[PDB]
Amino acid sequence: EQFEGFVYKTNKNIGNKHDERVFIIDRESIEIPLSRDLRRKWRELITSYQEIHKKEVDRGDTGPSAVNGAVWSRQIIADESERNLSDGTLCYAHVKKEDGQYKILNLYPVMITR
RNA sequence: UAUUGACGACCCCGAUUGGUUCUACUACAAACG
Repeated sequence: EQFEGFVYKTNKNIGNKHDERVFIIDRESIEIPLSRDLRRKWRELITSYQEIHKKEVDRGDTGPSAVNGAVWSRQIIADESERNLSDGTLCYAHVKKEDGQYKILNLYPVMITR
């Protein structure tokens, strides 16, 4: 198939990780209102990612001590610009179907998330 | 469908009262037989 879209390149965050993912915008798409609730949740979650390892990042560790062959995930080393959910920022959305509608629970920077 | 694979310390003082109340001129020598 031929597709187009964007690449959600994070980094080699895990030792078994081989691939980045790219968002096949060429096809089906669904738009959902961005509430202020999801905005604060993102900022709080991304603050958590960036603050938790601040000591490890500042002392110059290239990746988390507990996972070998791996480097900081994009959201951790990214700036506070990442912490603000600005126009065209890429995400994973945690979603379910209810009342016949796609409810969105959270926005997450990675597949298996904090 | 649930796998990948182990490492790692943190806290270092925090909150508050920071003046309160009384004495603020008193007798005199000059006035007045």
